[PDB]
Amino acid sequence: MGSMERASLIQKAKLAEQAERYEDMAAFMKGAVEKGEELSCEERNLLSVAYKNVVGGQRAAWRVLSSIEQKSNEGPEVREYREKVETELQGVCDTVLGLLDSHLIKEAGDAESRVFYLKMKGDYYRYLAEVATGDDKKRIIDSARSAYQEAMDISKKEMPPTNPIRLGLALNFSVFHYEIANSPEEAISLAKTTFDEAMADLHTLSEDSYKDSTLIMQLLRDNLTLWT
Amino acid sequence: MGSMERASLIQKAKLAEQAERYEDMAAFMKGAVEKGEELSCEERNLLSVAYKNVVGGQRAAWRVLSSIEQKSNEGPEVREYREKVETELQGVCDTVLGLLDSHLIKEAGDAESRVFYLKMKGDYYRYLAEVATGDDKKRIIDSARSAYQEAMDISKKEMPPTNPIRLGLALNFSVFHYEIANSPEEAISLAKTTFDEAMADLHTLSEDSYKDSTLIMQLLRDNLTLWT
Amino acid sequence: AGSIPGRRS
Amino acid sequence: AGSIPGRRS
Ligand SMILES: *Cc1ccc(C(=O)N2CCOCC2)cc1
Ligand SMILES: *Cc1ccc(C(=O)N2CCOCC2)cc1
Ligand SMILES: [Cl-]
Ligand SMILES: [Cl-]
Ligand SMILES: [Cl-]
Ligand SMILES: [Cl-]
Ligand SMILES: [Mg+2]
Ligand SMILES: [Mg+2]
Repeated sequence: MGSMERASLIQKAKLAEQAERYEDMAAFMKGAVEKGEELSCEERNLLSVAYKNVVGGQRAAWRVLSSIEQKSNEGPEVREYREKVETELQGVCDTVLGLLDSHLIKEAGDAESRVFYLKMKGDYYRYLAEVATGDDKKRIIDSARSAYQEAMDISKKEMPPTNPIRLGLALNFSVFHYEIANSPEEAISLAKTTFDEAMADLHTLSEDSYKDSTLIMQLLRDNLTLWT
Repeated sequence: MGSMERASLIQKAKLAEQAERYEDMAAFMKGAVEKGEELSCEERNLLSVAYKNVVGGQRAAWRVLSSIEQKSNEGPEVREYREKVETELQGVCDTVLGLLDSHLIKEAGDAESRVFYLKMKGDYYRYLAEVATGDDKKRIIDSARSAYQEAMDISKKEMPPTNPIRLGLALNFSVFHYEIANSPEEAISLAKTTFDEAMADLHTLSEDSYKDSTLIMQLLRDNLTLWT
Repeated sequence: AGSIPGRRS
Repeated sequence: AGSIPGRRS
């Protein structure tokens, strides 16, 4: 997207979101990142929404195909096609991780941007871990853990307990513990402590911030209900 | 898809449908068609389902963007992006029409296959007509009309009035009349006569054929309710 | 005005 | 177990 203006890329990313054209959205936001300027709060959300939708569809397809493949192991086509989808998913994750590494994270100095990008890094390594089976699943898991942990450390020092980025980070890190790291007790403890500390901070918030925070706290509660 | 077996392409098209990967589905079915053999009833459905989903998403996006563009005319980005989606849609329609012309239709001798492909031809010209605005909208509309008309003539001679392909052809031709050809009276008359002649033939059907036919008759009724 | 859904088969 | 939906913004 080298020949398109940064502002035009951002504008078209917003149009693509309205049209539910998430592959286009991601390509526009990739082009905007590669302009080399830092991203605003809104622009970070556009980047995240775009790739989350793209990889979300790939993950859903991979799970359908992985399930069919497992039922068959109780021609090569099902394995071959699952492998095709898996490779495409890995390529998208690698692309996002490449954007974070070149050079979003190193230029992110404010807590809001740095925690946002590191949560992103944890998420896309988590997606790689979901399909990993070889000699590097352990290394991929530790890469996810390390990103989430650095983001947690910053968010606990620099953000209030009700901050939606801090809450969503804790939510996804708890899902990492439960689903990836085989640490359901750590997952439950993190979700509980996150929820309780947010509840105690709600009195400080405006009506609109209250709605933002309580929405994510309900997601923590939904998981705790499923896990206990 | 020249290096993949026909049977593997068909099998993977079915997997892609289960995974809701319709772009992959269409590419697999395009490869199967290009093997040069005629398509079975089931295989024709796979081809149709694949491309209908692909162009259906493009049409939905085009309508979102066309609406935004019209509100703005009361930078070039919205027009440019609508043009991009429109070109992609036209390319998919041209691809399907190319498959029908090389060489599905000319090798289709049975009424069930020939009517199926000609309905397809009418549909994809109708989709081209939806976005056409230049010196060839009239020619595109007549191409749609001619395909639908030939399919109608065969279906009335060779198929019972309850045949689901005959009913769906009449449904889509009525939508063509209403939405494209500015002939709402022709649309209403066709839907009414189609519905009434099917109702009179239902007594000949098994329980399962009855369910197939009455489902499409309800779609005709839904349109008549909207149009009258 | 609805055409054949034709999205599932 | 639900992560952040993050599908709309
Ligand atoms: C990681 C992350 C992404 C988005 C949000 C957020 O503020 N949302 C609004 C309400 O629904 C959930 C998304 C928090 C954390
Ligand atoms: C053109 C066409 C395509 C499919 C059908 C059909 O038999 N369907 C099953 C029930 O729901 C609608 C699709 C008829 C005509
Ligand atoms: Cl494959
Ligand atoms: Cl900075
Ligand atoms: Cl564009
Ligand atoms: Cl033949
Ligand atoms: Mg510039
Ligand atoms: Mg062969």
